[PDB]
Amino acid sequence: DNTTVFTRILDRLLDGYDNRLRPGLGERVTEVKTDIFVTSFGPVSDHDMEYTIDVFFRQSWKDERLKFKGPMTVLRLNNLMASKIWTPDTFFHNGKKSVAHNMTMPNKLLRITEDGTLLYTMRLTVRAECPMHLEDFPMDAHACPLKFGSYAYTRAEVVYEWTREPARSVVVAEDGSRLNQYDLLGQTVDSGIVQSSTGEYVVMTTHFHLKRKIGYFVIQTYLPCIMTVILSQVSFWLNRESVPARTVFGVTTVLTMTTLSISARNSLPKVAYATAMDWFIAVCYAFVFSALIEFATVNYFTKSQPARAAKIDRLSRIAFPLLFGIFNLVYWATYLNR
Amino acid sequence: DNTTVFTRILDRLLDGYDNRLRPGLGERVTEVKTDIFVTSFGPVSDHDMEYTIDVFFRQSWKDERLKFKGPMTVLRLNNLMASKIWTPDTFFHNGKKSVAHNMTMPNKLLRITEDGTLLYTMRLTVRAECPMHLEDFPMDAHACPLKFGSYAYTRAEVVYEWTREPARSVVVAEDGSRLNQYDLLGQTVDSGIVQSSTGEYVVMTTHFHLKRKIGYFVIQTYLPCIMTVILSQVSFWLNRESVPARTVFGVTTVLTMTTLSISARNSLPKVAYATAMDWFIAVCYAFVFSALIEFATVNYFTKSQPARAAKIDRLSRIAFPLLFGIFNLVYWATYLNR
Amino acid sequence: GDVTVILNNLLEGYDNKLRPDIGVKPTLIHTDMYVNSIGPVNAINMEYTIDIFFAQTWYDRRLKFNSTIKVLRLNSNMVGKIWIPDTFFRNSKKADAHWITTPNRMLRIWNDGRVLYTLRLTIDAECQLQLHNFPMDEHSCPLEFSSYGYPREEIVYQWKRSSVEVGDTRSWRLYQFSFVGLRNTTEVVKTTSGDYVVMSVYFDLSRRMGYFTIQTYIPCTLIVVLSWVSFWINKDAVPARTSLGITTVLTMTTLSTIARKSLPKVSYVTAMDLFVSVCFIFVFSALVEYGTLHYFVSSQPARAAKMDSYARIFFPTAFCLFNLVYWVSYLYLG
Amino acid sequence: QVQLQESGGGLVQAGGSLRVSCAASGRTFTTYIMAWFRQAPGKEREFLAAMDQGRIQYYGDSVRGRFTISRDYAKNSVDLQLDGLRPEDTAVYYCAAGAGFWGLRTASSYHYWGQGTQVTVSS
Amino acid sequence: NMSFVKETVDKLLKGYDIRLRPDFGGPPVCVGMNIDIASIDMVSEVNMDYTLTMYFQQYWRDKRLAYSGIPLNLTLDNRVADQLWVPDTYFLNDKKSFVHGVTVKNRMIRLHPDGTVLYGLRITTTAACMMDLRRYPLDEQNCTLEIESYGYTTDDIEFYWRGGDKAVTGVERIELPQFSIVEHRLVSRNVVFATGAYPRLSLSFRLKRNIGYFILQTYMPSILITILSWVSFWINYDASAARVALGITTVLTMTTINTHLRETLPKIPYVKAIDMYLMGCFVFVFLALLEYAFVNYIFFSQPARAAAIDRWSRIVFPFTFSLFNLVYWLYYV
Amino acid sequence: NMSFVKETVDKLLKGYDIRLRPDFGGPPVCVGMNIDIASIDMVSEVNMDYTLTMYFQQYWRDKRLAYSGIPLNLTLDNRVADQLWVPDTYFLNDKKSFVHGVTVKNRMIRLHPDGTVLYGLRITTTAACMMDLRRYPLDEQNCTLEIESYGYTTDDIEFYWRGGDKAVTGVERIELPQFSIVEHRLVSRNVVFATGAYPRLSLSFRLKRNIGYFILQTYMPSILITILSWVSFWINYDASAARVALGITTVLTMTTINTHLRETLPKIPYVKAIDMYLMGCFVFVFLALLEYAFVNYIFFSQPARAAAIDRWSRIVFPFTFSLFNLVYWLYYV
Ligand SMILES: *[C@@H]1O[C@H](CO)[C@@H](O[C@@H]2O[C@H](CO)[C@@H](O[C@@H]3O[C@H](CO[C@H]4O[C@H](CO[C@H]5O[C@H](CO)[C@@H](O)[C@H](O)[C@@H]5O[C@H]5O[C@H](CO)[C@@H](O)[C@H](O)[C@@H]5O)[C@@H](O)[C@H](O[C@H]5O[C@H](CO)[C@@H](O)[C@H](O)[C@@H]5O)[C@@H]4O)[C@@H](O)[C@H](O[C@H]4O[C@H](CO)[C@@H](O)[C@H](O)[C@@H]4O[C@@H]4O[C@H](CO)[C@@H](O)[C@H](O)[C@@H]4O[C@@H]4O[C@H](CO)[C@@H](O)[C@H](O)[C@@H]4O)[C@@H]3O)[C@H](O)[C@H]2NC(C)=O)[C@H](O)[C@H]1NC(C)=O
Ligand SMILES: CCCCCCCC/C=C/CCCCCCCC(=O)O[C@H](COC(=O)CCCCCCCCCCCCCCC)COP(=O)(O)OC[C@@H](O)CO
Ligand SMILES: *[C@@H]1O[C@H](CO)[C@@H](O[C@@H]2O[C@H](CO)[C@@H](O)[C@H](O)[C@H]2NC(C)=O)[C@H](O)[C@H]1NC(C)=O
Ligand SMILES: CC(C)CCC[C@@H](C)[C@H]1CC[C@H]2[C@@H]3CC=C4C[C@@H](O)CC[C@]4(C)[C@H]3CC[C@]12C
Repeated sequence: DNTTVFTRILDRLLDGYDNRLRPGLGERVTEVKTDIFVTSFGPVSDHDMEYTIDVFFRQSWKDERLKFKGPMTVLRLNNLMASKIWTPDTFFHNGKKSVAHNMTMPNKLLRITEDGTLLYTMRLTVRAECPMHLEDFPMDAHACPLKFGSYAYTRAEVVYEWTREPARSVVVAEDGSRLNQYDLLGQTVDSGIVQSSTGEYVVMTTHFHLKRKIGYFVIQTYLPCIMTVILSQVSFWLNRESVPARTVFGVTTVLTMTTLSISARNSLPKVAYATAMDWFIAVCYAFVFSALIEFATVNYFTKSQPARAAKIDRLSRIAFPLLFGIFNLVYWATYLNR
Repeated sequence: DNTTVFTRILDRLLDGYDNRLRPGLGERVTEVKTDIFVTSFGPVSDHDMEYTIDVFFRQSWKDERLKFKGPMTVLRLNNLMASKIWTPDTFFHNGKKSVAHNMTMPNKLLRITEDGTLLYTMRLTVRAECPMHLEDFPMDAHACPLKFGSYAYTRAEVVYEWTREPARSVVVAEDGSRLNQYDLLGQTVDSGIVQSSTGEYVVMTTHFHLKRKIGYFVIQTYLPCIMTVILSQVSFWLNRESVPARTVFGVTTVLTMTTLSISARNSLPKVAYATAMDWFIAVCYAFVFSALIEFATVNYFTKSQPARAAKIDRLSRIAFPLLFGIFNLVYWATYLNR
Repeated sequence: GDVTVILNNLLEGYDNKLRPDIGVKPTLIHTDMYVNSIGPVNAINMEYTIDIFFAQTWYDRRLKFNSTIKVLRLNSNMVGKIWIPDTFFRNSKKADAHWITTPNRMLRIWNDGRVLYTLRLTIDAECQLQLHNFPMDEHSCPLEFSSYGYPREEIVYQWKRSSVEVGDTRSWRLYQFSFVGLRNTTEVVKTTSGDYVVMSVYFDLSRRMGYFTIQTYIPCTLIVVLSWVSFWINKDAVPARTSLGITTVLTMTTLSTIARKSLPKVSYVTAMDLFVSVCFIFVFSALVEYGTLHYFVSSQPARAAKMDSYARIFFPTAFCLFNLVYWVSYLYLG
Repeated sequence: QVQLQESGGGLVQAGGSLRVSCAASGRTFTTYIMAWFRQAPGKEREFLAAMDQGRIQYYGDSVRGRFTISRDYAKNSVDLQLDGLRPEDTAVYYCAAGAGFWGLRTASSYHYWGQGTQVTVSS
Repeated sequence: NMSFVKETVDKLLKGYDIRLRPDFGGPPVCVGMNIDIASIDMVSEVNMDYTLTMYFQQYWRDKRLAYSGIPLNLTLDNRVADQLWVPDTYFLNDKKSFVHGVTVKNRMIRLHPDGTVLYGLRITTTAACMMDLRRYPLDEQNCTLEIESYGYTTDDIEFYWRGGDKAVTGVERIELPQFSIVEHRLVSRNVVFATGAYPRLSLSFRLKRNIGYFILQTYMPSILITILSWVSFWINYDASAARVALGITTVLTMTTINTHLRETLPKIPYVKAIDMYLMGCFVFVFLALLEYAFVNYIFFSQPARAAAIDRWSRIVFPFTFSLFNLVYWLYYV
Repeated sequence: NMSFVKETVDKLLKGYDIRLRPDFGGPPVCVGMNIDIASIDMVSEVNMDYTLTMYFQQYWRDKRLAYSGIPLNLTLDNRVADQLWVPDTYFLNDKKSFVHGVTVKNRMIRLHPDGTVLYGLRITTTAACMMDLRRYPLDEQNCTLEIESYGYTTDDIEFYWRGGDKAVTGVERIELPQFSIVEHRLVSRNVVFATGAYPRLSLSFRLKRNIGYFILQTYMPSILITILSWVSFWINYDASAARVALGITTVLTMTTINTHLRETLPKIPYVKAIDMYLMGCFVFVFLALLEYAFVNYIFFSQPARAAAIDRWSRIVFPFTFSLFNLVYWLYYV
């Protein structure tokens, strides 16, 4: 019996309500407050230059056609009431394939205050494009954006605003980080304007700033390559009588660098420019290939100009370790400072 | 203004029309003319033993409940009309998971003539099972079929016939070949009867004949194996006393075949028998071991019967090159014609 | 015209929310199943795909009509009007009916109320695989279906005389295994929302060992035998005898990498891994044997002479002894 | 070597259009953000406008509704239309390009920079 | 008879407002939940997720659906759910879930004479649980499943497990190829967002990895190669070809183990407990090879000092390696 | 005022017949298409397809939708598109396409006082284009996109690009990681099928692959190994240690290069240009290694002729390899 009063109120609002017209059509501009709660920041894929994010996307506007009076000032209604009224057609400009979860029911809420103000939130999983500049891989950083706005209403009809100060209108859950290798340092919230072939639209933007963590690549790639190079220079200290032994060092060391280079090539995303890792492998490849050449030269002069052959080995015991030490100083100081 | 005349015609035809009864129920048999236009013969997957195909599946039957009089003799109606009239429930017997395209609108058409004859086509992406026999791999030749017929109507209620002569009722577009490693040799069209527990049903068949292209295997597998066998027989020219040299050269060749043999079978589907590729590799194995066997026999006769060891080695320098050459001609001539 | 009148009369006042004989007696449902094919048996996901023409038959007093027409043969358009049992498959990871070009469904109603319902289904049933004996394993993959919301007092399933029918076995996509037979049972499962009658069908499968014999077993065994030629070659030919050993180890590692790629990853050690690992040991030990011998020439040359002679016997005897154990155990473990 | 050369500008009197253009060379800035910075004499360097790859236009709070930025991706260049110029607009205008790490309104986020172009408004 | 059953049901649906929860604008409604887990699988460290299949059931009371004169628990067809009010229960940490629909939508409705409704689904969910692989493969994960209402606050709906700690069943039958279920726990609490406070239920499992596989697959090969490296210390330095081959073989074998093992896991930044062992072992084989070169370099000038190094290496290296294992194994276990 | 617009809109849709195209049984209706490309990505050689995202607008006049008294361009909710007549435009070479539906279905409907209707959609279509990889990676691919009406012939509907060559916008902003869009072209023509003649608009891109990193990553390692294999010819056979090391390293390294690339490139029947060079380099480095083993076996017997072989081989290999390189490049460039 108590619900009968609320049944009349709901049936009174929807009577004569045409949901095909935005509020204040041809009279003013519909203002839509917006804020986002990031429940979890999903993994970032370098192979596809995309990322995933789950949001409690909230919207709020004013519709004078839904004013009422009753026992309760707020009508916490069901998500099926949303389809009966007008709602913004907000989409994501750089979204690739987003999902609006509807398990076990459509994840939407609708609340109508007594003065017509509406609150209409939903749970989304947006996968967005994020262009990446991988010149300084794996010591690189990015700023993945997230742009959303109206699809059919120009900026003279619908304008989007943040509910609070732009810094505090996007909140990230403390435990939501699902990033394996990246590290979310912070986010920036901004607003902008776009001008398509149909008109001018208001675009709300938010950039998430990510810096990759170098820990994995030091263990997998950098340290084994350095050990292999240091292993290569061991051949210089062996006495000249163990000629067959030095042959093993030259052949196996070169072959080892092939395995590391190929295995580390899989982690390299498909690009058309030389990354920072490629320079390190290319230089380390030269040192190993230089040792084999050096051993070839000494073995060539041996038993023909033995005095000259021993002179090469004395210098090689110093030149090779010194240059590889200098190269590390130049390589790391150049990239780590950026 | 004149659209009201056509609106009356459409509203009159569907007034009292019952879309649960086939045309001529209790009077005759509903004949469904059929023809297929293949726009793209999709990839063939040996591992799944399936293939993909895009078609313009055209059907045509007669319904006397849709006669009308009007200025136009043909009504090219929207595809939304097709959901309110009776249509054949044709399905594909060996179809795994077909797709009906829905972009940007349901890819269907419906045309009604003045005598009730209907035309009703659609665009599909059909995946069909194709049993294969890989005895003659990689020189095999498959015949992937395509069967379709009614589901809920036995042969005493619905019968399928080709729109034109059976040869010309299935047309393949010239640019409709997406096959990478096959050649479309032409299709064969036939019709038959399938009897199940529920009753007897009409089934229409369309076999597509395919022949594999051998270009990728002659370079990849046969040439490395042919060279290795030929390279193996050079040991007959060195000497008989160098036991360690000839043995090492002989055994290493066997290892070369083993590496080639396994590396040449990972492209094969995981069948449980021997293909024509393995037989050629099997023969090459016998030749390689034969060269080693001849050396072993020569070794034991070297100290006792040098004349016996002398004649055999000279003979084997001409015997095997002729023996292997004759085998290739017999092997190749057989399979190319078969 | 008359058929339209008959159909309208049947669906006049019919309430599809209520099962037949709701307050009288349980509904008896007879089922059939024709198996089109059995898809691949996935080792990684422990599942298999099956394609069937599921059939059901029951009675309904609300669908009785008197006319000269005996049987009404209808299309899928009438399925959403009459009451349909909510049969589901209890061990299905992902199943879906076929909808090209129309819903592949059948509905036939007799004049005494009997209803026949048939549809085509593709089911990814869940089957627990024991890959301990790979590639010489066997399985009995089940398929269980039962009513969802109706307990044993409302819906009772029952097989017919010809319960499960199979067409041409060789036409199936299943080529890694070989079909054996099928069994069908009927039991009652007690859950938190009543007791539900469950029907089961078991399919017995056996793997085909032919592929791995040619691919792996014959080559790996061949490699180990070839490594033994080093023994008969004179110990003085260091360039020769060493070259033979190095090539063998290089070749064996290549197969060990190739073989390990096709093996489905598990949390234990299969027979195939055991056989390849043992073969990789013997070829390496053959290289180790000469390496120790070359060192022992300077230190204990008298001890070195006996080392080569023992190798010609110890290696072939141990491998043959191990090989007989491997086959007897793994072909008669259980 | 990547260079950002500018043109346009000059002397204008109490408003009126004055278009300033910037052209890049040596690198394709299709995937970067090309902005515009104004540096009043001795005060500081101020953000004016920016445009990323998606043609999204950002503006400062003091030039909103007056200036207009418009890239030309084919020619790898960016323009900036000035309207209703004021005496307070007399400054040097700079051309920047970068990925906008830690925001796009911060000069520290633009690695590449232009030489500059003096713009003076008469009174 | 059946007409009376049909008449009673039609009366309930007539005048029913689906848009209003039971006791709208009054006392909060109570929903009891039972879960019967059918299978857990695809626990992947790559995606940090697990796949769960369950018979999700809800149990609340609506006074508008009360009927009298029919002493039975009506089990209506599942399509009647669209005409009734059901709770908007959602799983917070789900990524891709669906309700099975063969041969119909797996869903039940069972009204009771007092108005109680038993609504149950059959859901396959790919929930998300981040994993801490610092102690891998000796780790112990804890994957949960957050059950929460979406649109209704604690003033409207209240959750609680039905049957106490016996609400969730079927855990025992679960078999996981790599993990083993140790303990499951049930939690009921509230969560506060910017829109209000909402009820929440939490089902959590504690998974401990089966260490038996790695010991006989990775840890054992690492130890044997490391011990195989010390054999050079009992070989005369004049055999440079043999001693160098032993050292190189150990190093290359150690490298292959490191590369091959690192193609089955996500690109975590920290050093997993497995990586410490491989790095720890790689030093010993590298040092043993590096030690020989120093011996080989100097023994020409003075064999007396070089030979004593070999005898002293036969003790320092085995003692150092055993100490490392004592530190490493007791640091984690 | 607000009620006036509702009255005007409901006036139009009352009696509107969706089943009939505008000007049914009369002149064909002209439809103009604008495409605003958003991104092109994943140009897969293995699947012979590319992914395209765009804004797809269509313009046409419907006399039934003309309204008066409201001097504004009405922009109705996108759900009104289910009640109007829209062209059945499809893409012939499309494989898997969808219209984005977050947060709502991305769709636009605009009316004009004269009846002109703008109908926009956001589509991510995975079109198909076969590629001739014979000259890979020094090849150009001409990938297209087809637009055609399905159920309406040229007697009912007519297509035309809106704005001439300016109909398609946003091509320059595309930055493919591996390709480079040289040019795009617009074509309008008719297609004759068995059921009639249909209008067609064709948009085609010509992609030229970037060889900037293929030269560095592939050809230089092949050439350097090939040249490195020649150094063994100038080394005297008394220093045979170097020759063995050079011979073994080159072939094994070359073998690894040839195998690794095949596992990381699309698989096809024809012999790609990249395979010819790898096959050529592998043969040359194999003959050089085999050349040494020939001399080593024989130099003890006839050192006069054996040492003379290397003197000529210092010419044959550099001469033949240069000639082979000259033929290859002038045949594939
Ligand atoms: C969360 O959100 C998701 C969505 O994001 C949601 O999933 C959707 O759930 C709804 C139900 O809630 C689904 O809708 C139903 O779909 C039924 C069929 O589903 C299969 O087909 C789907 C595609 O449908 C096309 O094809 C069928 C025929 O095959 C056709 O009937 C449809 O109209 C439609 O055809 C259009 O489009 C095609 C191109 O696609 C065109 O060619 C064509 O011209 C036309 O334009 C397909 O999407 C489904 O796949 C999904 O599900 C499977 C598992 O089942 C999964 O594996 C997939 O991945 C995928 O997820 C599936 O293959 C359809 O039968 C239902 O329609 C019924 O019932 C309604 C309601 O009563 C009625 O209005 C309809 O007319 C129709 O009546 C039936 O039809 C029966 C057909 O067998 C027939 O037997 C009956 O007799 C009756 O027939 C008529 O009835 C009328 C009315 O009484 C009568 O007047 C007539 O005379 C006649 O008797 C319904 O549409 C939807 O498909 C789901 N979509 C997706 C993507 O999943 C999910 O549920 C949400 N979750 C929660 C918790 O809320
Ligand atoms: C088989 C392998 C065997 C290997 C054997 C190795 C033996 C020695 C033992 C080594 C242990 C290594 C353990 C590494 C754990 C991870 C450490 C890590 O990530 O440090 C980073 C910071 O380090 C660096 O910058 C250093 C990068 C590598 C430098 C290597 C220098 C080597 C120089 C050698 C020169 C030799 C010359 C002479 C040769 C004659 C922090 O990163 P997060 O905190 O994660 O991120 C947040 C940050 O970015 C900040 O904001
Ligand atoms: C409604 O839309 C029409 C078509 O876009 C607008 O007419 C165009 O207006 C622009 C801007 O003034 C002109 O450059 C074009 O030449 C006009 N074309 C035509 C065919 O009229 C019209 O201005 C819009 N109406 C409103 C109120 O915005
Ligand atoms: C002339 C003498 C000294 C030559 C001796 C060559 C020795 C050192 C070489 C030849 C073959 C080599 C092996 C070939 C293949 C593999 C598999 C790889 O995953 C680990 C290294 C390992 C196990 C190599 C270790 C080193 C090895 C044993």
